[PDB]
Amino acid sequence: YDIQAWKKQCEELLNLIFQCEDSEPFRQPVDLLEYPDYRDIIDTPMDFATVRETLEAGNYESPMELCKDVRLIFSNSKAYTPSKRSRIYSMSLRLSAFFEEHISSVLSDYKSALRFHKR
Ligand SMILES: O=C(c1cn[nH]c1)N1CCCC1
Repeated sequence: YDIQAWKKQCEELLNLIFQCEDSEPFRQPVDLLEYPDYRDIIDTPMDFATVRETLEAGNYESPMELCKDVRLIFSNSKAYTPSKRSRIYSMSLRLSAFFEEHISSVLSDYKSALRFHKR
């Protein structure tokens, strides 16, 4: 019932993501010189270094806020891809499945800790 445990769990999950080869296109903001039309399609850029920095700054209040920003990395890739068979989009789908499989227990444990506190 540790209300704060999600933070270290998210740091460790980000470490696993940074080791995945599939995260390489998403570690840093998209290079707007290589993709000059990026901001014509994407309203809010997001990347894993920004997520990690926001977490380490103490600027997430819950793992649900972190999960919203990670999910934005994946929805941006889906919106930007010129094809559902593109290399970088395919990497995003695998990485999203890995993220979702690992974040589920983090969210469940956090919500359980809040409920126990309210009890
Ligand atoms: O999400 C994409 C992308 C998706 N399909 N093709 C490119 N990018 C983020 C990193 C740079 C490109």
